[PDB]
Amino acid sequence: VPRGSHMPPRLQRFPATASADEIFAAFQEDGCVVIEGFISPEQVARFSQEVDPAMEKIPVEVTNGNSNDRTKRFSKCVIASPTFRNEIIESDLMHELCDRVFSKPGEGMGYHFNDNMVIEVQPGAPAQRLHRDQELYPWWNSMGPAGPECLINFFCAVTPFTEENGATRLVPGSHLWPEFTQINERDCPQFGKIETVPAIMQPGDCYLMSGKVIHGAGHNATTTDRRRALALSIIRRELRPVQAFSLSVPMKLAREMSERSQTMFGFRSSVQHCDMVHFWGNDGKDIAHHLGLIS
Amino acid sequence: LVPGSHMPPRLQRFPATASADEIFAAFQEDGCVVIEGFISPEQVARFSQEVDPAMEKIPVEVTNSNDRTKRFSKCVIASPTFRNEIIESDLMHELCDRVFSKPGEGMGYHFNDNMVIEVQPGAPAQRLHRDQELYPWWNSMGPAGPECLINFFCAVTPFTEENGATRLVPGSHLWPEFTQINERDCPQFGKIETVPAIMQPGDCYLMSGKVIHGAGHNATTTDRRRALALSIIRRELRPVQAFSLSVPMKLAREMSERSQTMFGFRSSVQHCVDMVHFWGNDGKDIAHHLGLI
Ligand SMILES: C=C1[C@@]2(C)C[C@H]3[C@]4(C)CC[C@@H](O)C(C)(C)[C@H]4CC[C@]3(C)[C@]1(C(=O)OC)C(=O)[C@@](C)(O)C2=O
Ligand SMILES: C=C1[C@@]2(C)C[C@H]3[C@]4(C)CC[C@@H](O)C(C)(C)[C@H]4CC[C@]3(C)[C@]1(C(=O)OC)C(=O)[C@@](C)(O)C2=O
Ligand SMILES: O=C(O)CCC(=O)C(=O)O
Ligand SMILES: O=C(O)CCC(=O)C(=O)O
Ligand SMILES: [Fe+3]
Ligand SMILES: [Fe+3]
Repeated sequence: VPRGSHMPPRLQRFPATASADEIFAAFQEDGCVVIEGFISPEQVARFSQEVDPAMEKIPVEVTNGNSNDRTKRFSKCVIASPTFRNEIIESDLMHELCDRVFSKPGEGMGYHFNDNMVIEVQPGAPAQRLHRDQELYPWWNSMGPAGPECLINFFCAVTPFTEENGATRLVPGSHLWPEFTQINERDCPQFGKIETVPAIMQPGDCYLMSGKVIHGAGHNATTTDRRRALALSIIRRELRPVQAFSLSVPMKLAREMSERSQTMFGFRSSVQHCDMVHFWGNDGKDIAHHLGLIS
Repeated sequence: LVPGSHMPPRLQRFPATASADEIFAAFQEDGCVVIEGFISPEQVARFSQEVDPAMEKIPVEVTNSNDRTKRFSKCVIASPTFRNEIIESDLMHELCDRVFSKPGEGMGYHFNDNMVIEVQPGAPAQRLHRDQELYPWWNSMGPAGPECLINFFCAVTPFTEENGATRLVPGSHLWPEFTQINERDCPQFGKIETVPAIMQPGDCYLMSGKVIHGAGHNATTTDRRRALALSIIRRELRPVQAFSLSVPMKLAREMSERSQTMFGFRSSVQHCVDMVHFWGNDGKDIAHHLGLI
């Protein structure tokens, strides 16, 4: 920023080799932070090829205002992609960051997966409605910035992110506004005056975003760029996933998963303390016994 | 009644033939209400007999809210009366919708648990607690918070003050600050007047996640005090039981669609301009992949 200019909201950046407490401090202060090279170079390539057939079989709606107008969405990444199920979801850093946002000492893994979405904003797609992802859990806004974190997003780029192909518009620091509202002219005072920043990103980068950060896919201005992303939506264990992964992901794949990844997809329980109780358990036991996964 | 005797809080009681609006009005005022005859005596007695082998095989722990209390949750597997008729209580669904379901979204609730709770002779009293402490952030929203959880807590065997009927605190869903009930955080600690849910078999009380309560002390030598807790949460919250993974598909196929939704064999659509199936499969109902039409 040239001297005397207005400084736009800060969007720090870290290489995927940086410390967890470091990237977390940026997450805490600004609600978001980029992690360049979150997934390896060829890894993202091997992922993008693997889901390209499934993407290719998704028609595009040309409608209207909603978040599906010229935007393809696809969630069966575990089924359709070995690289994702074998490599990406086993990022030690990802878990290291989920432990800081969600887990409490002695209570095990405090988080699990909400969704695994590939989102490909088609050329000419209108800008997505501005929103907090925690609107998925409607009461959460009511708790304001003091509320605990329900949701974080590792929002990784598949094809590159530019200002023109509709990369995500971020509003850093909107996690600390004093009243969390929906973002429209009737409910949001600051509507029309919201300073957004685009998340310019190369394939394999990601931004870790809080469910409190206002954001949205921008308008894709191009004519050939299908702007593709991979969203790793991770929630606290007490919240329900939008994807019923433990009913769609075949048991064969769950047997190949780690313990922690079995916990992420609901093939394994976790114990909550208050008295104690396995959430998503089976009459006082881990659901994994009944599924043939303890041995 | 009593003789200038201090009068205890009133737990309102309605027969199961009362209008769901009259029971919901009581529930809103007090946070709890008794539904007499929520289940028929014939239904209760078949249920109790159908789970009873499973109850006998459960070792009593003697030493914590599991102290001399049996807790059994495979009600759907062990009991046809449960899955074929207790689950199909229309008054239960009337009341659940009035609490949880939003306009134009389908069912906004599902099952958290189906727990048989048999308080043994001599079992000590349970700590005072709100059931929404299961979702730890919920107390922070206070009494203006939305409902997260309700309990249809049914007497399977009689509930008496001696054998440990639940102690309830009506209107504790309206206190300005929702706190955990200990000496550090709860200013009223020790000073809280509870009342027991005196119930006959098949009766039940409907209770908010926001009401303070605990199982009473079982001061008898003979009464094993058996209850059935139908714990119902809203659709965005995680169940304590993984029913869709343990309940067999053969039993899912025989369920009504609203029962399939209760146990996670079927999705429900939430609206935010946008629409998403909660607990879905790549934009489609999970009931498709499961073969439930
Ligand atoms: C761990 C416990 C938790 C936190 C949650 C409950 C809870 C899921 C709360 C909601 C209810 O609708 C119902 C009946 C389904 C219970 C069953 C018993 C447990 C699982 C619990 C327990 O089993 O304690 C050894 C408790 O007794 C208790 C009361 O103290 C708790 O509040
Ligand atoms: C219905 C929608 C909901 C309500 C919820 C999200 C949500 C599950 C929220 C949490 C995120 O981590 C992520 C990326 C996984 C998305 C995926 C897209 C949808 C499912 C949604 C959508 O697909 O719109 C027809 C939207 O785009 C949106 C933003 O507008 C919504 O708020
Ligand atoms: O497509 C994008 O860039 C953002 C996706 C998103 O924010 C959502 O669907 O919740
Ligand atoms: O068994 C009772 O009467 C009380 C049980 C209860 O409130 C609980 O475990 O949450
Ligand atoms: Fe979003
Ligand atoms: Fe309770």
